Amino acid sequence: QAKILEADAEILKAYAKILEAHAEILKAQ
Amino acid sequence: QAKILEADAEILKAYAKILEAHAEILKAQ
Amino acid sequence: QAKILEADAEILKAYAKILEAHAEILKAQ
Amino acid sequence: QAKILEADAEILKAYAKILEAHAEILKAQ
Amino acid sequence: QAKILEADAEILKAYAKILEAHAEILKAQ
Amino acid sequence: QAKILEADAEILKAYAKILEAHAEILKAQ
Amino acid sequence: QAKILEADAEILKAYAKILEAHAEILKAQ
Amino acid sequence: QAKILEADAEILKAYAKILEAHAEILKAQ
Amino acid sequence: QAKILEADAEILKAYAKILEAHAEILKAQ
Amino acid sequence: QAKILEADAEILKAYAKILEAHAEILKAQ
Amino acid sequence: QAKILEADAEILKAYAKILEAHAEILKAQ
Amino acid sequence: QAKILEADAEILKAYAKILEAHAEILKAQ
Amino acid sequence: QAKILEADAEILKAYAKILEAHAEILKAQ
Amino acid sequence: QAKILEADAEILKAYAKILEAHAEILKAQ
Amino acid sequence: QAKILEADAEILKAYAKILEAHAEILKAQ
Amino acid sequence: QAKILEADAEILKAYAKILEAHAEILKAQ
Amino acid sequence: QAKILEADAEILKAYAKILEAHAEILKAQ
Amino acid sequence: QAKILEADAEILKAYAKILEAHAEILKAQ
Amino acid sequence: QAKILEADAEILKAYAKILEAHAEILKAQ
Amino acid sequence: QAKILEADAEILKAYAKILEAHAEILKAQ
Amino acid sequence: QAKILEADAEILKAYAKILEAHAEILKAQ
Amino acid sequence: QAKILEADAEILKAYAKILEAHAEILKAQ
Amino acid sequence: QAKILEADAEILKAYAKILEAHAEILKAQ
Amino acid sequence: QAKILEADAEILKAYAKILEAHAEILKAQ
Amino acid sequence: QAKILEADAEILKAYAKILEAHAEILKAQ
Amino acid sequence: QAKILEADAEILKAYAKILEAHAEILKAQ
Amino acid sequence: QAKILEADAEILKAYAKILEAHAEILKAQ
Amino acid sequence: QAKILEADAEILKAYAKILEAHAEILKAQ
Amino acid sequence: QAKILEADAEILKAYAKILEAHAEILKAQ
Amino acid sequence: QAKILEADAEILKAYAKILEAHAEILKAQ
Amino acid sequence: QAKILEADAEILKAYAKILEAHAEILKAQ
Amino acid sequence: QAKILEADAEILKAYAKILEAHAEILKAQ
Amino acid sequence: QAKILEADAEILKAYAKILEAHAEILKAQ
Amino acid sequence: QAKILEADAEILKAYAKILEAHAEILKAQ
Amino acid sequence: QAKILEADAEILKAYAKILEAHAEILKAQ
Amino acid sequence: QAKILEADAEILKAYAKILEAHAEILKAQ
Amino acid sequence: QAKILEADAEILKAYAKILEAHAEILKAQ
Amino acid sequence: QAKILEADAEILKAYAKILEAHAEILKAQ
Amino acid sequence: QAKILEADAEILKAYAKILEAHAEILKAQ
Amino acid sequence: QAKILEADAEILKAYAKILEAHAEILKAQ
Amino acid sequence: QAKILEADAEILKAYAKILEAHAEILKAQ
Amino acid sequence: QAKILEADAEILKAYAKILEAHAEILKAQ
Amino acid sequence: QAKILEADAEILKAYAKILEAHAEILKAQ
Amino acid sequence: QAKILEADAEILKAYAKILEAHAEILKAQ
Amino acid sequence: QAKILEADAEILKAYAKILEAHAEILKAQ
Amino acid sequence: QAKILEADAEILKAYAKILEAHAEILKAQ
Amino acid sequence: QAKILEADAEILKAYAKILEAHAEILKAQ
Amino acid sequence: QAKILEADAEILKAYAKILEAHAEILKAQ
Amino acid sequence: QAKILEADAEILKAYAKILEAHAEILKAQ
Amino acid sequence: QAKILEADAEILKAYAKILEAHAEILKAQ
Amino acid sequence: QAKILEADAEILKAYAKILEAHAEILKAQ
Amino acid sequence: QAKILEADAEILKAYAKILEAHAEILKAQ
Amino acid sequence: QAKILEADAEILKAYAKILEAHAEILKAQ
Amino acid sequence: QAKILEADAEILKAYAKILEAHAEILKAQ
Amino acid sequence: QAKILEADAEILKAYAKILEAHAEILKAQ
Repeated sequence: QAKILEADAEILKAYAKILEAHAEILKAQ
Repeated sequence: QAKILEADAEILKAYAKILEAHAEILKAQ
Repeated sequence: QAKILEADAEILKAYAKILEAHAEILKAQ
Repeated sequence: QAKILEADAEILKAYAKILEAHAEILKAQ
Repeated sequence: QAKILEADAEILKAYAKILEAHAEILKAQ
Repeated sequence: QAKILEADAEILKAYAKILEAHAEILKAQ
Repeated sequence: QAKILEADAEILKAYAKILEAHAEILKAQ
Repeated sequence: QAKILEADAEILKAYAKILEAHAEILKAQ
Repeated sequence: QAKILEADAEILKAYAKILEAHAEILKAQ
Repeated sequence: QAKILEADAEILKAYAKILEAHAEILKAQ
Repeated sequence: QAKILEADAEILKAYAKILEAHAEILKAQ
Repeated sequence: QAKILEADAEILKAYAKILEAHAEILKAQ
Repeated sequence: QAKILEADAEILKAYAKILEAHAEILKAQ
Repeated sequence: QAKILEADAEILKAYAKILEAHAEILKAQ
Repeated sequence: QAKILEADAEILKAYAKILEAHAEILKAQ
Repeated sequence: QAKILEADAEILKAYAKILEAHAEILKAQ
Repeated sequence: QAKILEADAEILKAYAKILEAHAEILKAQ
Repeated sequence: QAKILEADAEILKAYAKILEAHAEILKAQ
Repeated sequence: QAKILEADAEILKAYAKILEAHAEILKAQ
Repeated sequence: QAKILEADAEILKAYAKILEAHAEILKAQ
Repeated sequence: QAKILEADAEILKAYAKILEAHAEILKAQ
Repeated sequence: QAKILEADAEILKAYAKILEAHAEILKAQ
Repeated sequence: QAKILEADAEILKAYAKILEAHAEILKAQ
Repeated sequence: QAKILEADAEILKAYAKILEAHAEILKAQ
Repeated sequence: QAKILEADAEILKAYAKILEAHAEILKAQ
Repeated sequence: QAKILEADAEILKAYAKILEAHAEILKAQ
Repeated sequence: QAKILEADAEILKAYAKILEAHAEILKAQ
Repeated sequence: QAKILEADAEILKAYAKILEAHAEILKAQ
Repeated sequence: QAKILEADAEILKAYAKILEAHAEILKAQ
Repeated sequence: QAKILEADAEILKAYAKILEAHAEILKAQ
Repeated sequence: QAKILEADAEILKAYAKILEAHAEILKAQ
Repeated sequence: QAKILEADAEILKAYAKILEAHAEILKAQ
Repeated sequence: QAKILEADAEILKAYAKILEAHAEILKAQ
Repeated sequence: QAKILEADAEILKAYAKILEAHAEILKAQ
Repeated sequence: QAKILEADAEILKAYAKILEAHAEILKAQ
Repeated sequence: QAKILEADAEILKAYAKILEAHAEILKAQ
Repeated sequence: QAKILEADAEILKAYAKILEAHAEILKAQ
Repeated sequence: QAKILEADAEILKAYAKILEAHAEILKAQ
Repeated sequence: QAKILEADAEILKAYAKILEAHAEILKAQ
Repeated sequence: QAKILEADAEILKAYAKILEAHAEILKAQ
Repeated sequence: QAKILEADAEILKAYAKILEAHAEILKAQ
Repeated sequence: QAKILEADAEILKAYAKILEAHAEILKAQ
Repeated sequence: QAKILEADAEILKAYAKILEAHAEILKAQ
Repeated sequence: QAKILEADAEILKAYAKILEAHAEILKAQ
Repeated sequence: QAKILEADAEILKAYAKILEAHAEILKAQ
Repeated sequence: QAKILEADAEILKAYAKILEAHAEILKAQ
Repeated sequence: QAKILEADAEILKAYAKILEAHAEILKAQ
Repeated sequence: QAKILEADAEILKAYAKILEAHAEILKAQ
Repeated sequence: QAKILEADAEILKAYAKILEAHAEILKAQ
Repeated sequence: QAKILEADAEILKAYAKILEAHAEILKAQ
Repeated sequence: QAKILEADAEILKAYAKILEAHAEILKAQ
Repeated sequence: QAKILEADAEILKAYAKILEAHAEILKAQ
Repeated sequence: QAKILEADAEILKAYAKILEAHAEILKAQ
Repeated sequence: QAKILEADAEILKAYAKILEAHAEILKAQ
Repeated sequence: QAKILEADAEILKAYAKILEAHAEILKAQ
């Protein structure tokens, strides 16, 4: 079951990388 | 069982990285 | 089922790389 | 049993990182 | 079914590489 | 047995970091 | 079915290599 | 046996950090 | 049908190798 | 034997830090 | 029909190898 | 043997720091 | 032997700091 | 342990509600 | 654990709504 | 140790209630 | 899990709308 | 040692009660 | 999952429109 | 040495009682 | 999937138009 | 040296009694 | 798929035009 | 696919023209 | 409690500084 | 609570500095 | 709340520094 | 909210620095 | 929004540095 | 938006450094 | 657009370094 | 276009390094 | 085009290193 | 063309290394 | 032609290595 | 011709290695 | 002819290895 | 005979690793 | 004979590691 | 012969490490 | 011959380290 | 010849370290 | 020749360190 | 030539350090 | 808080009017 | 906050007018 | 914000006019 | 933003005129 | 932007004229 | 940009004239 | 670009003349 | 380009002359 | 290029003469 | 060298005697 | 050199005697 929660954390970490990239866009403007 | 709790900690750390990314957006604005 | 969620994370990570590339475009201008 | 208590400490440290990120949100505003 | 979503991730990663290449052109000019 | 008491100290240090984060929020308000 | 999408990804990766080569020409000048 | 007493000192130091954090709250209010 | 699109990717990769060869000429001059 | 007495000194020093933290609480009020 | 497009790709790859040999001749001068 | 007497001095200095902390409370009241 | 007498002086200086701490208590009252 | 995951679901639903309120208030702008 | 995935769906739908409102406000510009 | 995890569930539920009240007060604004 | 994939579809459709608005606004320039 | 963990549970439950009262008083605001 | 590939087609059509507008502006130059 | 740990348990229980009284008096406000 | 290949055709046609405009502007030089 | 540790236990028990009486007085307020 | 091959023909014709203009401008040199 | 072969003929004719101009400028040297 | 009365004295001293500044205005005319 | 009265005294001291500055204006003429 | 009143004092102190600057101008003339 | 008022104080402090610079000009003349 | 007002303060501080530089010119003459 | 105003402040700070450098020439003469 | 203004600031900072170097010559004479 | 202005800044920075080197010569004489 | 100006900067930086080397000779004499 | 100017910079950098070597000779003497 | 100038730079770099070696002799004596 | 000059550089680099070896002898003495 | 000069360089490099071996003897003694 | 003495050194080094492991045990307790 | 003396040094260094391990034993207690 | 004296130095250095380890034991007591 | 004297210096430096170790013993007692 | 005198200086520096160690012995007694 | 006189200075500096060490003995006695 | 005179100054400075060390002896007696 | 920023705008507009009057009166001189 | 930026524009325009008056009055000199 | 950049252009043009008048008056000298 | 770059051109042209007048006045000397 | 590079050409020509005047005035010496 | 390269040629010719005059004046010595 | 290489030849000829003057002046010594 | 190689020949001949004069002055020694 | 090889021959002959003079001066010793 | 190994045997025998005394004194405890 | 190794044997025998006397004293305790 541990890999399921690990994949959940990977999903949310990917979401965090999305928001960091969007931040880097908005900083670059 | 310790890997399950470690995965819980990774979930909440991912949530913290989400909130830090959102703060990075709002700081950049 | 964990590989399905891993593939979801790969999709969103690819999306993050898209926005990072768009950031690098707009920063290079 | 030490790894169980270490995982508990990791959980609460992640919670502290959540609250610090919320502080970053509120300070950035 | 995971190979289908993996192929989707490969498609979007290829599109990200397209945008990085276009960034390489625009940076090189 | 010393690692158990070390883990106890890590638990209480994590709790102290929670209260410091809460203080950082309340100072930032 | 997934091999078709893999071939699509190969097409777009080839396009990315085209644009990288064109960038290499333009950088070399 | 010295590591046991050292861990005891770490426990009480953690409690002192808790009380300093609570003081930091009550000063911040 | 996948071999057709694979051959298309081979065509465009050959064109990319042409452009890299032209780059190697222009760099060597 | 010296490390045992050093750990005793660390215990009482931690107790002193506890009382200084309590002093910080009572002073900040 | 895949062998026809494969032969086209081989023609263009041969042209690229011609161009790379011309590059090596020009570089060695 | 000098480290033993040094640790004795550390013990009594720790007791003095306890007593100064209690002094700091009683002054702060 | 000089470090032994130095440690003796450290012992008596620690006792003097105890007496100064008790003095600071009685002054603060 | 299921209460932890249910609380994680409540946290993420609250984050979704905050993002929806942010969405409608940027829609109003 | 399906509540976690449904909350992820709500989060991603909220991000889609934010991006749609951003699309409308860039259409207005 | 289950009391610790249940208290963690109570803590995260309280944080969810705080975030829900924050969502309502941003809905009112 | 189809809600997640439909949310991905909404995300990419919103990105397509943003790219179309960027396309027409570079057409206007 | 189990008394220490039970005291940790009591501490975290009290922190949860404080956070619940803070949630209620922010609900009243 | 056909919505995902349809959104990919919309993305690629948008990239085609951007490249066509870039072609028109380089025609004007 | 178990008396030290039992005294630590009594200290932490007293801190829990103080926190519970603080929770009650913030509930009364 | 015919929309994907049609968008690929549009992309390569746009690249052909860009290369034709580049050929014309090198003819002008 | 066990007298020293027993005296430490008596000290910490006295501090626990002081904190308990402080808890009762704050309960009375 | 014939649109893809026609676009390949357009790309190769554009490359031929670039090479012809390069041949003319080296004829002028 | 006759357009592809005709474009290959145009490419090779352009390479022949480039080699002819290079041979003429080597005759001039 | 002494810090409270000290703060009261600081308030009244600030008030005395206000009246001294008012005397400075009335003298300076 | 003492920091609140300290801040009140800081407000009044700032007001006294305003009146001293206005006095120094009026004296400076 | 103490930081709010501290910031108020900083506002009025900044106004006092403005007034002293105007004083120094008028004295300099 | 405190950072907003702090930024107001920074604005007016910058204004005071402007007037002191004008004073330094007028004194230097 | 605090970073916006901070940037305003940075603008006016840069203006003050311009005026101090002009002062240093006129003093140096 | 804050990066734009920060860049404006960098422009004016660069102007101030130009002016101080010109002052350095004029002082050195 | 921020990188363009940053590059402008870099241009004027380079000009400032030019005048500082010229001042360093004239001071060195 | 940002890299063009960046290269302009590098040109003028190189010129400043020339002048600093000439200063170092004239200082060393 | 940016690499051309970068090469110009490299030329002038090489000239600066020439003059710094001549400074090293003339200082060493 | 850029590699030619890069080679020019390499020539002058080698010349600077010659003069630095001559400086190292004359300094070592 | 670039490799010829690169070889010239290699010749002069070799001469610089000769002079550095001769310097290292004269330093070693 | 470039390989001839490269061989010349190899000759002079061999001479430099000779003098470095001679220096290593003279340093070793 | 380049291999002749390369063999000359190999001769002198072998001579350099002779002198380095002689250095190894003279250092080893 | 050197390998015999080397083996003696390996024997005593193994004994040292035994005692280090025993210290690692006793430290870990 | 050098390897014999080196082996003697290895023996005594192993003895030093024995005494350092015994120091680790005695320090750990 | 230099390796013999070097081995002698290694012997005496090993003896010094023995005495340093013995000092480390005697300090640790 | 310099390596012989260097080895002599290594011998005497090892002797100095012996005396420093014996000093560390005598200081540690 | 310089390395011989450098080795002489190393010999006498080693002798100075011997005398400093002897001094540290006689001071530590 | 400068390294010879530098080594002479190092010899006499080592002699000065000898005399300072002997002074440190005689001061320590 | 400057390094020769610098080495002369280093010789005489070393002589001055000799005389100051002899002063340390003669003062310490 | 918008009244504060509006009053800041009025202040800065008044400073602009004062600077315009100063510009006019220096135009009259 | 746009009034603040417009007031900054008025301020900088007034500074430009002052600099133009300084320019024409140095033109008159 | 275009008024800010336009005022920057006016400031830089005024500085250019000042430098032109300085160039004229140094031409007259 | 072309006004900014045009003002930069005017600034650098004015610096060129100043350097030309300096060149003329050093030609006259 | 060609005015910028033309001004760079004027700057470098002015530096060449200054260097030519320095050359002829060292020729006159 | 040919003016830049011609100015570089003028710079290097001026440096050549400076070095020739330096060669003549070292011929005179 | 041939002017650059010709100026390089002039520079290297000047360095040859400097080395020849150094050669004859060491011949005269 | 042959002027560069001829200048290299002049440089190497000058180095040969310097080495020959060094050989003569070592023959005289 | 034969001048380069002849200069290499002169360099190697000069090294032979230096080694012969070294052989004679070691024959004299 | 047999004296050295016999001294090693005496050293290890003394260590065995010390360990036997430690063994019997832990037997008595 | 046998005197050196014999002195090493005497040193190690003395260390063995010191360890034996230490063993006899630890036996007496």
